[PDB]
Amino acid sequence: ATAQQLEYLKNSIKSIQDYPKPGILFRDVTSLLEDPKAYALSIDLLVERYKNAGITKVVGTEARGFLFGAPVALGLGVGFVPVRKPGKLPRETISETYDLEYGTDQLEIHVDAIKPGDKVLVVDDLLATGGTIEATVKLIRRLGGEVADAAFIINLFDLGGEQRLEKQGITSYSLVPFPGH
Amino acid sequence: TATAQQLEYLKNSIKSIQDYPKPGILFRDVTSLLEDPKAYALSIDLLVERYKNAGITKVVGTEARGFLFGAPVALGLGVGFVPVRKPGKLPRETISETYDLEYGTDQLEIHVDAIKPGDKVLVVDDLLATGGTIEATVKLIRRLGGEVADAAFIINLFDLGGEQRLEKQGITSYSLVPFPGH
Ligand SMILES: [Mg+2]
Repeated sequence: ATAQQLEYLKNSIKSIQDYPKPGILFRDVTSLLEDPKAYALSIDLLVERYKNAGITKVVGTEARGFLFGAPVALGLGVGFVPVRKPGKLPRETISETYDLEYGTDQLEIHVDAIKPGDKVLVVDDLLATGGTIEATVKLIRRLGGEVADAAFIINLFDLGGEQRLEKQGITSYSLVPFPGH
Repeated sequence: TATAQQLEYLKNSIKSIQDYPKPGILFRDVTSLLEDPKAYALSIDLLVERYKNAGITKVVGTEARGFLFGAPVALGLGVGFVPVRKPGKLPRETISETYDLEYGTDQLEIHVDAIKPGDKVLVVDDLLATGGTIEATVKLIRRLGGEVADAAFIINLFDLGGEQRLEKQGITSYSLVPFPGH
């Protein structure tokens, strides 16, 4: 990606001051979704980055993740595998629990969607704590899939998500870096 | 339009789960279509081709299946994508519409600035059942001044009356894979 393209993407994202609370800047990707060039550029750049990586499956967590993982899967010509909260996926699944501020939650994946030997690319809209991605990586590996890459539109470099994923052997690629918690 | 062979390939890419989520109903699982790169790409390409000359200016998809099918269609048409979401997810100003579910009601929201007078919208979703969420989505779009007369689906459970319900709103539904049953 060129300096000009990265600048275009950064400017396509709206930042909401003091939301959800004072001192925090909400990075709203819906403004990027609304803009034809910005959305297409974001997908095209991710596809270009992984076109020669031998990816056989793209995994995306519900829901905003779907907006980027699915188009990347189509661009790479590989199947898309959703990871969701319990109660949505209809076929056999395995689950992983992840931590939240005042509690925990779970993510599930179809057991038959990832086969031993698959090389997986995880795609999400924004990298913050990295908790959901950490759980997703564990799901993929429990099914024998290989995953060493995670791609994001936005990276909140202040929250330590990139380092957390590196502890799992994951290299993160992000298009737009933003500060703040 | 789609060839019989293409429609057949799409129909065969969808897994049917007997007696799920409860006995008597034959579920149609679109996730197996998502897993097949050929079926997924074909379905998106066909929807784009169907509406390429319809003057569409925005594609709306509800959380989260509508993301999976509506977003790629928006990209194929080269127009903006607008998400309709569950309550409290969208960060900017929104309007809401209530719709019925088996055990009650719920709401769908849309950003007020996402649709403007003059916009011609295409709604895309994975499956047409009762049509409740799409009916609510059409109301949201029109409250913002958008014009919507088209809804596209991967699957249409024609025995559930969704298509007729949407026709009462002036919506013409286009579906790739029709299936019988509840
Ligand atoms: Mg293609």
